[PDB]
Amino acid sequence: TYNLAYKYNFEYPVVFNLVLWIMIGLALTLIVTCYNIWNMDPG
Amino acid sequence: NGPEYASFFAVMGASAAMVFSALGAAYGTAKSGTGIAAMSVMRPEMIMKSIIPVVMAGIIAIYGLVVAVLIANSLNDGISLYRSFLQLGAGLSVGLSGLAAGFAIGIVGDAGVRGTAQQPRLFVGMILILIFAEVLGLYGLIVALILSTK
Amino acid sequence: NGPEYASFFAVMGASAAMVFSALGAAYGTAKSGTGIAAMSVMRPEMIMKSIIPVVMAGIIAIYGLVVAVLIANSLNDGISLYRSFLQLGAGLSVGLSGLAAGFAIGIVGDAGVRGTAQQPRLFVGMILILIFAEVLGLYGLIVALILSTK
Amino acid sequence: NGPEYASFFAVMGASAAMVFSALGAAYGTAKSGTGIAAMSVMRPEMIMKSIIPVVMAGIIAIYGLVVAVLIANSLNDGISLYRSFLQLGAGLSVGLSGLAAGFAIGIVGDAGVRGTAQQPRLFVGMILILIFAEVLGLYGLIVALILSTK
Amino acid sequence: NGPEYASFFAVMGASAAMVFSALGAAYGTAKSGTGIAAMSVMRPEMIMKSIIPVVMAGIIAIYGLVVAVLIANSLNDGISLYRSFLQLGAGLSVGLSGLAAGFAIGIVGDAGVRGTAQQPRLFVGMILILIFAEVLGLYGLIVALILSTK
Amino acid sequence: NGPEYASFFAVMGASAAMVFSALGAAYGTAKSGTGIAAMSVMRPEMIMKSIIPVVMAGIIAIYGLVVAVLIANSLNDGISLYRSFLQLGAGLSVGLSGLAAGFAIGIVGDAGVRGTAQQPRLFVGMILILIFAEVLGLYGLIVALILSTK
Amino acid sequence: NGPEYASFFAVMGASAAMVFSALGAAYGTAKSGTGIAAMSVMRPEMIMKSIIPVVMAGIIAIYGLVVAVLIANSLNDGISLYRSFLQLGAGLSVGLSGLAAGFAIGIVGDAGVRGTAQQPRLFVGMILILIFAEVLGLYGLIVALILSTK
Amino acid sequence: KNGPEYASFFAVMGASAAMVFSALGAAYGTAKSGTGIAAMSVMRPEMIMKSIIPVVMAGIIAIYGLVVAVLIANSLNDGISLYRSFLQLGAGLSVGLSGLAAGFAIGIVGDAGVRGTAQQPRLFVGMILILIFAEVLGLYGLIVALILSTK
Amino acid sequence: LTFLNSFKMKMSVILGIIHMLFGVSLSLFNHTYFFGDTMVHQAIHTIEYCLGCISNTASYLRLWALSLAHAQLSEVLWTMVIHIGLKVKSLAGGLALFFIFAAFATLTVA
Amino acid sequence: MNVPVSYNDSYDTRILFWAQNFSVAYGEHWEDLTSRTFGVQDLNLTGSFWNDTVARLVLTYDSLFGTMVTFKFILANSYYSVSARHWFTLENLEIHSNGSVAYFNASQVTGPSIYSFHCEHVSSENEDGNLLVPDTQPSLWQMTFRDFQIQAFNVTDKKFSYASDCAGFFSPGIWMGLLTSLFMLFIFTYGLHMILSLKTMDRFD
Amino acid sequence: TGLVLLYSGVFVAFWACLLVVGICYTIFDLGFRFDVAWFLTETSPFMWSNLGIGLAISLSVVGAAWGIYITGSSIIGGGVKAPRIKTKNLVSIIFCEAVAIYGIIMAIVISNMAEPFSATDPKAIGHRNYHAGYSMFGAGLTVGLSNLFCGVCVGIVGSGAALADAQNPSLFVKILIVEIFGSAIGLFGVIVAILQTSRVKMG
Ligand SMILES: *[C@@H]1O[C@H](CO)[C@@H](O)[C@H](O)[C@H]1NC(C)=O
Ligand SMILES: *[C@@H]1O[C@H](CO)[C@@H](O)[C@H](O)[C@H]1NC(C)=O
Ligand SMILES: *[C@@H]1O[C@H](CO)[C@@H](O)[C@H](O)[C@H]1NC(C)=O
Ligand SMILES: *[C@@H]1O[C@H](CO)[C@@H](O)[C@H](O)[C@H]1NC(C)=O
Ligand SMILES: *[C@@H]1O[C@H](CO)[C@@H](O)[C@H](O)[C@H]1NC(C)=O
Repeated sequence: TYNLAYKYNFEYPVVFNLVLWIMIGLALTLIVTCYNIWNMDPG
Repeated sequence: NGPEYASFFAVMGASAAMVFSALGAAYGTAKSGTGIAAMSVMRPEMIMKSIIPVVMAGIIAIYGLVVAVLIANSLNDGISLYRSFLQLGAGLSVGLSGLAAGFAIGIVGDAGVRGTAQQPRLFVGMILILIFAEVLGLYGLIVALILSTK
Repeated sequence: NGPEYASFFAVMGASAAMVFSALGAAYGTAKSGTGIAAMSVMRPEMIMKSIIPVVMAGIIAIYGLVVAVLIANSLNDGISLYRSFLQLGAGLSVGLSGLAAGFAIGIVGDAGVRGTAQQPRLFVGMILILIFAEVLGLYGLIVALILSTK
Repeated sequence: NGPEYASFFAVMGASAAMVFSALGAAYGTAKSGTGIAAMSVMRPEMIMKSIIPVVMAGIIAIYGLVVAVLIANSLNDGISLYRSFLQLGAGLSVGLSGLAAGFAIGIVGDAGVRGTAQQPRLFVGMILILIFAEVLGLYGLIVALILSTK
Repeated sequence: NGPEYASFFAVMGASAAMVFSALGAAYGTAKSGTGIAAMSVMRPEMIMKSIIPVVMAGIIAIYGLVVAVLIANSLNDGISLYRSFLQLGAGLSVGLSGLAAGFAIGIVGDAGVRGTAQQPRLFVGMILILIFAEVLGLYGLIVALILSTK
Repeated sequence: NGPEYASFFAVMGASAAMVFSALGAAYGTAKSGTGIAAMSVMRPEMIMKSIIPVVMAGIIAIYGLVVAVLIANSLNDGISLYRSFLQLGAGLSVGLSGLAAGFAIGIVGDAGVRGTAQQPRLFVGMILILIFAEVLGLYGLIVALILSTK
Repeated sequence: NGPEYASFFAVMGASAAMVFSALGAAYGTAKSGTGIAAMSVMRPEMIMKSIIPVVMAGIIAIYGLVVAVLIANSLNDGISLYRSFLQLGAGLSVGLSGLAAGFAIGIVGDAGVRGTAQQPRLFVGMILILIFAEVLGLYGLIVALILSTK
Repeated sequence: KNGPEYASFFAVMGASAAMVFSALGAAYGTAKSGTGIAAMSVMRPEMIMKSIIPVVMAGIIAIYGLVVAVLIANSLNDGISLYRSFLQLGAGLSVGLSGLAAGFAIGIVGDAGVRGTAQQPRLFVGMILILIFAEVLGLYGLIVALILSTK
Repeated sequence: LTFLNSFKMKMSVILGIIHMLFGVSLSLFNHTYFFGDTMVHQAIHTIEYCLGCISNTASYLRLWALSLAHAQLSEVLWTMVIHIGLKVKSLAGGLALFFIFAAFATLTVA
Repeated sequence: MNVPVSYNDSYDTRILFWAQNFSVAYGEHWEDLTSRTFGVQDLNLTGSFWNDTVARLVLTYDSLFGTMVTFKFILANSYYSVSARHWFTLENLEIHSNGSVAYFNASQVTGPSIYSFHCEHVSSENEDGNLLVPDTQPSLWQMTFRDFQIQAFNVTDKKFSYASDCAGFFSPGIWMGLLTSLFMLFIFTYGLHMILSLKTMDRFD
Repeated sequence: TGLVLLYSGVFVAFWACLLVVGICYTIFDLGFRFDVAWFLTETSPFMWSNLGIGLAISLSVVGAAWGIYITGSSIIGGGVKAPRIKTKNLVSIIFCEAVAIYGIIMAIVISNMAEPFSATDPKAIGHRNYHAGYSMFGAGLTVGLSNLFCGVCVGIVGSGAALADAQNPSLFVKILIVEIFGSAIGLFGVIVAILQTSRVKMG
């Protein structure tokens, strides 16, 4: 008995469901918002 | 103790509380600093009384410095994944709100010191909007401090 | 000991401490260096006096260099994964804050020497803003230094 | 020895040190080379005198050259994964910081030689700015040399 | 022997040594070739004098062709993984720095030829900046060779 | 024999040999053909003498066709993986460098015919730079042949 | 026989032969036919004569039609995987080159008819260039038929 | 008989896309043409009720997506098969992207129409005939989605 | 193919060194025929000769590699002349060889 | 605990298998066979077949629902052409009742022969996507492996090789729902781009 | 450009992930994990089939509605000074409306051949059934996207013909032949679409 594998849990797609597309969803709405305040028009 | 990768989110929160907060202080210094040099050509009398928005923008950086050394002194090997996530959200909610804070200080600090040289009645009103632009970062603390001590 | 790939974040923390700091120092040297060329043809005297922002931006590079060597001196084969994430969070917190510090000295160093050419009263005012713009990278040290000690 | 896939990161340290450093040295030559041809219509005397930013940017290319051969000489079949990450972190630290120094030389090298034609007293000060815009790549050396030797 | 996918990376080293060098050779010929037209409408005597920028962009093409026949002739069925990754970084080094060197030639080619049209004293200075622009392609070549020897 | 999906790479080597050389020959036809009509209105004599770049764009089209029908003759069920990568790098290198030669022809071919209407001296100098924009496509062919024979 | 998913790549090759050729026939007729209604107002004589670029672009559409008939009839339920990959590249070879021929036709077909309204001596040269644009559509056809019929 | 538990996602997503994409087009027809009413009415204020014809023709596009969204939502059921749920997703894209398309067509033509009708009243019967050909494209979205949902 | 690469590169590099030797020796006979600014000028005089001759001798390596370009396309040209035209079974000797030998006459010189 | 192994007579070992929880359900009752397997160190493994193309793993327990009842993991090592590899597959899982056979089908427990499979839930009782499926739908037998790792045909040094997990970044439910959600996000961002771009005019007459 | 930086900032980023995800599957051993077989087989044959019926009619009419508003602005634009264009030049509307007919004729045909089944295993779902799935996707793709391109084709020429007829009345019957070759591509779409669905049967 040796070299037992790393025990990934059974909800791995479900984590990549809700962690990747959420962090990028949220990443955008930071950047598109941060862009919109960076060059405003004080004129 | 938690997993071996658990320390990654706490040190990310220790960095994102300092990267984003200094970035907010960077825009507040730069956008209001351009208005300083455009004011001094017309009215040379007010230079100490015109650098109120930049010194209030400096507090945004020290807002991030509080939670950064706080998280790093609560940091440990083998921290729980529940414990490590709180310092991440403490890191994001003080920097990105401070980045939002320095965005407001930078804009109204720019146009405020332009109108102050053209009419000094704006100067009492310019600070009063700047306080509302700065306490957004102060709400960044009491979400970060209430999350880090858990 | 930790895994064999654990040193990957540690050497990347040594790189990001050097890249983003020198990227910040490059913007402060170039954007404010553009302001020296436009002012010197008009006011040719204040040129050894106007190289204060390009030497204040030069501190930001050795701000990144110190934590680069301090991370690189602490590298070993098979360091723990906890110890490597601190050095990645150290290098990101000094370079990206120093890159933000380069954005600040780049703009106000440009606009400050634009108005110093027309009025020499700004030189005590402009050099006062630069301390507030440079201290962000000085804030970047004491979070990076306090992280790599753990 | 180590794994079979380990050589790819040490190759990427050797290649990106020669791409990015030559990518910056190309921009520093091209942006300043436009500035040479622009002032040569009015002021043809400073052509040998004004190629200082081009030969200062040429050091950035040989900055990436010396770290490339030093990494390629350390390349063996099946090196350890800890050793290969040190060469990738060294190659990124010299190429992208050289890409930063390639940017900073190019801007003030363009704007400075626009001003030295109209006023030749800039010639002492313009090269004085470029030293600070050149040592940024030199800080990239002493972190890349200390990382590849480990 | 090596794996089946190992020959893909060495073939990619043969193509990227060609097409990236060809893109720099195409851009340097096209950007400087436009300036030959605007120069000729007033100074048609310096037509044969103005072929020296576009032939030095032709050196970038044969710099890629030299490496491309070296990687293609070292190709064999069942090469090792250490053998193939050496050839991939050999192709990226001559190609991408050649893409940079071809970019730097065409900018000073367009500026110098228009500049030497108004004043023929630039012709001894324009060829000097092009030499430093060309030699960046040589720095990619010499590290492409010593990676392909092992 | 080899894997089932091995022939997919050699098919894509046949397609990218044609569609990139066709895209190169199209832009060299389009950008130069726009310059033919602008020249022919003022100088209608040199209208069959000005179609030297458009046939030189046409030779880039047959350069891809040589490689494309060569690969389709060598295609067979159950080809090995090492054979199929070699045809992928063959079609990529003759394609994208032919796209580079197509871009390089169109810029100076347009610039040449805009100038030869204004001066007949450029018509010998125009065909020089077009040859250097054509040998880039020839360099892609001779490395495509040396990559597809093995 | 072949696997169950094998017919997918033959289906995608059947559609891509038609859509990308339809895109070439779209811009080949829309961009050029804009110039035909443009030409007709100032010179209504060549209106029935200069509809040759919109009928050569129609041959691009039937180039993608025949290979779609060739492929979709050669489909069967569960074909071999080697036969389906060939029909995938058969669709891309005639499609993207027919796409490339449409951008070649519509540019020079619009440019030629504007000079025709200014000087009708161009008309012998303009139709000659449209032959060189049409072989780009023709070269994609003969690679598609030599690939799908294997 | 019972399918997977995630099978009802697609028919629901077909029901939403029948109402999202129809409302995005119908809002374009009311905004782009409704802006042209404002520029028209300052000079020629009489034909204001006469020019809500392109606005009401964009309103039919909204109820074009509403009826099919009702028929999908009434056909929803726990444990529907993958054949049944995907038939309504293809029904949703057929009515949604058509209404998003014909929402643009009534919008630009109705904008340019009422700007030209004010300067020449003869173009009114010509403008309304183009809007018939534009709005009937939304009707083509129905009778494929009505066939697909009934099937 | 690999043996020709190792030999013809170094002998051409020495030939470029020999051409630079006869050229630099002519500068001494031309100089015999007839401090701060002298240091920066002669630095530009010397080190542009140093890195400059490397790019010169690298461009002497092309005249073998262009002959390798000369060799490969001549075989392909040659291949068409020897293979597509002459290896036709029935109708070769008339119209088939005539258009290919015309391509062997006219298309190879351009 | 440790794993059961079928050590061979010649100088090599062969297949081996591990879990944390191993449970079996017949009718309604659930028995934990993990102390009787992995710590017990003595197993009636009667025919542990091996042939380099087909291996077999039998587990008998003689203290179960009534009688002696035997489990059978039937593996295979074929040559699949479309990848040109050797892909092992757990072909069937058989429980031996009074005479009769349970015949559990288990596809997608597969992997390349060089590595070892490992999953987390290899239970029966098909709910959405569990790996084991019986042939008849109201089956009397059910089981559950709350951990799992099994290897055949390439065992070395009495230890497992690299793992081939069943987990995956994408499962075929999330990999159609993404490709349709990403399809009509793109339809939306064409529709949203046009509505975000209709400026009004400035002056009115 | 502000909004173009979003799409060109994502397409470069997403391709940069898929590049480095691509040289990290091969470089370890993990190409067996990729499985384009498992992507085309285990999903469904219905996700391709039902999308193709939707894209058949919807992408045709998004060219038909595109074709209308390009020339419809040019009808009323030239119709202000020259009101005679409103009767003659309505055939340019019809040719950019008959493209929508080519979709709805095709979309009923592809929906007439889709039929359910009971299998849930890609070995039980035979190659007679998977080939029926993708063929509806491919034929629905080439009748939708090609009609989009011929829809914008006849519309752009229709806008030019509305302007040319405003200056001269005799010109419009001469430029109408250009719109035939533009609308011929819509005919070239449906011939492929029925041919890709000729030998197809589900079940
Ligand atoms: C699974 O096995 C564990 C052994 O650690 C046991 O404690 C547990 O009770 C078992 N599960 C059930 C549902 O009985
Ligand atoms: C093992 O199981 C077999 C199955 O028939 C049986 O015959 C044998 O007696 C058993 N042996 C022991 C020791 O339990
Ligand atoms: C291995 O044994 C199995 C037992 O059923 C048999 O079917 C197979 O043919 C054998 N193969 C060899 C090579 O002995
Ligand atoms: C076998 O038969 C006996 C006697 O009828 C019964 O008690 C026992 O439950 C049976 N075993 C199984 C697994 O059904
Ligand atoms: C189930 O197992 C039986 C064993 O006889 C086999 O014939 C059948 O193909 C399997 N079915 C599935 C869907 O795995």
